[PDB]
Amino acid sequence: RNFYEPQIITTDNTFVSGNCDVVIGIVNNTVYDPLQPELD
Amino acid sequence: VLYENQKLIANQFNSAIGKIQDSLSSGKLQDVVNQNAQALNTL
Repeated sequence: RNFYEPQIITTDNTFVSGNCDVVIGIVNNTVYDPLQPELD
Repeated sequence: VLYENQKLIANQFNSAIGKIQDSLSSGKLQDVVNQNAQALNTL
């Protein structure tokens, strides 16, 4: 928040709670799981 | 917790400002004025 330094949105820097129909402002954006490609 | 509860927290804040108005409408500033006035009058 204090210094601009962009990173890819992954499941390692976010968390989950609920379904995206109660928050107002839920941009449908693809979140990247690290294990899914690397394992496969 | 904020984001699924926005409208409620909203409503409570608006209602809280609502009652703050009536609470004010219905002394620590008055007292300094009163003290200065009484001292001038005795002088």
